[PDB]
Amino acid sequence: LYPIPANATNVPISIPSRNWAAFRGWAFTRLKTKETPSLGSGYDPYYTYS
Amino acid sequence: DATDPAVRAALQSQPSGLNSTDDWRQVMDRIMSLTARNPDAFRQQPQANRLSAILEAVVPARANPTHEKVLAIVNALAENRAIRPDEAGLVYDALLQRVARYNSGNVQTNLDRLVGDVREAVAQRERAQQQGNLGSMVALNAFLSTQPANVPRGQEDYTNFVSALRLMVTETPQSEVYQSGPDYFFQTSRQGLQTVNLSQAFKNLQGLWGVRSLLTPNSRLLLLLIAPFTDSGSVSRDTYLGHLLTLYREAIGQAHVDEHTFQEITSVSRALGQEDTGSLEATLNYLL
Amino acid sequence: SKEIPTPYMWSYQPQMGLAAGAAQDYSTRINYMSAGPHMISRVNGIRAHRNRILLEQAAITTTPRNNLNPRSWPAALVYQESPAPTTVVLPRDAQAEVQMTNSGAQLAGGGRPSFTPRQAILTLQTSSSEPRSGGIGTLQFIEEFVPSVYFNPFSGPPGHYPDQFIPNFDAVKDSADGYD
Amino acid sequence: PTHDVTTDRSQRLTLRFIPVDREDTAYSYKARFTLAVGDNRVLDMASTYF
Amino acid sequence: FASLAPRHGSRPFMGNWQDIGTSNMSGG
Repeated sequence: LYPIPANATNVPISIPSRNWAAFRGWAFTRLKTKETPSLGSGYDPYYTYS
Repeated sequence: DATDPAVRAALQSQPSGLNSTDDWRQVMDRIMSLTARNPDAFRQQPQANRLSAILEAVVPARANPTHEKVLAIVNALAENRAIRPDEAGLVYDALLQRVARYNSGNVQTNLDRLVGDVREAVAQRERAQQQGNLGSMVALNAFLSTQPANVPRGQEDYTNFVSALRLMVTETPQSEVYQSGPDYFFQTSRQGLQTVNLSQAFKNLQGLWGVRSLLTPNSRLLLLLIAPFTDSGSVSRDTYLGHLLTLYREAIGQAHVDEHTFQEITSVSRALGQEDTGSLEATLNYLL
Repeated sequence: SKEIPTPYMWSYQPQMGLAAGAAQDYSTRINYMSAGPHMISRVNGIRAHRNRILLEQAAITTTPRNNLNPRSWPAALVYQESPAPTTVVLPRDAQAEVQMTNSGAQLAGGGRPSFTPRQAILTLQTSSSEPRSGGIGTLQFIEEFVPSVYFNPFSGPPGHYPDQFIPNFDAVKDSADGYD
Repeated sequence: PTHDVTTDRSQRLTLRFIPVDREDTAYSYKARFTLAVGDNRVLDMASTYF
Repeated sequence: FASLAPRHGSRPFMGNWQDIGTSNMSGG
């Protein structure tokens, strides 16, 4: 999940360096930070959305 | 001569032309017109250039060798890695200051003895690099003092293995042995990979010399490096270490002819017309 | 880790044509922290069977060289384009058209003339004037720079380590580069 | 020892790190930082603090 | 690594070999 600021247009991401062995492809969709909770947290106090 | 600290000191202190002090005979051959190529090139100079060379010839000017004697010493300290190349101007003024405080007829003779001493010491180090033996023989024989000279079984395989072990460090000038804590090691080259662990390998091969899934992969790395320095009669045929040393000699010889086969197949796959991605993968799967 | 290490996989730089620097193959590692001795021993035999392939692939394919990742590959060791010579069939006879035109004939359009049986053929060298040296391409980065299986890592005295794994290291400076 | 211990290049001792994104609950707050370690620098995390 | 060590006299002031790791726990 890469954060996009408000009214932001250009989103650069950068994997540092990596063996890409048995790589299959990409698939991407923009989400919302309000609608998406934390990545691996047991609880999200900043998540006022249901 | 490019690595000679007094030839390099002549290229940094002596003039690049023909003065009448360092090159008195070569300029008297030109003043007196007895030169083979262009004898009359001295008559065609103005009196400011022609009479000023005659005066420096019939009564030559003295000079200081002290800046040339010290610069031959500094450029040998910077070559045998005794100082850094950044410290080459720091220790040059430090040595010129010392031979100025303590200048004597003894010291200028002693600098003349020491610029012949550093010509030898630069050449002695560069011979010792291309031989590549003195740092390794004193540390492999120091290793073999620790290992016992009498294994219970297969002493004939053991004393020819450790004699072939002395053959790697002798017939490869880049290879070295050393110590780092308890164990000793063996790099096949300076700043290269394939570092075997001698104290771990000989505590693994001990108990396998007469046996006729159980080898640590650095012992097998040792049996790969020792393989071109081992004859068929140096070890046995039925012994499991001797059976592998013949098997690793065939693996080196097959990888030496799969190297030449690779350079043939990929050369005739470009001209015939193939995918350059798949020409390089189907060749290895044919060779591996 | 020392007996069966993880291979240093090389990073390419397509601009300079050299290898950037090798880091270990952390991204293709296999997770046996939930396995037992019936399967940890089987995965460690696959880590070691892979390292035997990479030493076998480097003995076949990698050019034997002293300095690992050199900074200027020689012209004899770089794959170079050697095409066939270009055969040019020259269209017109030059001195046979300056005699038709001086005689009063207007030539227009275009053997190839009906007034000249002569035909000139020119053969030209297609390849470069000088052989290229300095940087290898993508396909020669694949052949060389097989991932380095570095057994018993960093066991030597300093200066005898692979510093050319590091992406900051100049070989002809023997120092790591900085921001200026 | 002279060389090979301390650099002779322009390198800072202490860095200052502005929070990238701060979020507040009524009972807690969250501070995201970029702990950027430059080239040829080691950082013992005992020397780090808020 | 004697160029990184301080020189007490002309010998490098090295540490011990086995003093590299920690081993302390809550009573063990």
